[PDB]
Amino acid sequence: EQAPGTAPCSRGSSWSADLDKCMDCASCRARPHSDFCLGCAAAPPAPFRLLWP
Repeated sequence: EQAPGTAPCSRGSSWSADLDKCMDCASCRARPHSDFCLGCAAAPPAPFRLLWP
């Protein structure tokens, strides 16, 4: 129960099937090791068509 953060899925966040549990996105900005990260990463949104980096 007690943990530095971890909220009950509120505003954004991402679900996790690996262990059936929700988890915010404030714990995967460098260390990719969680199912909930797959939902947050990969940029959910997208431009109109495409851009030229």
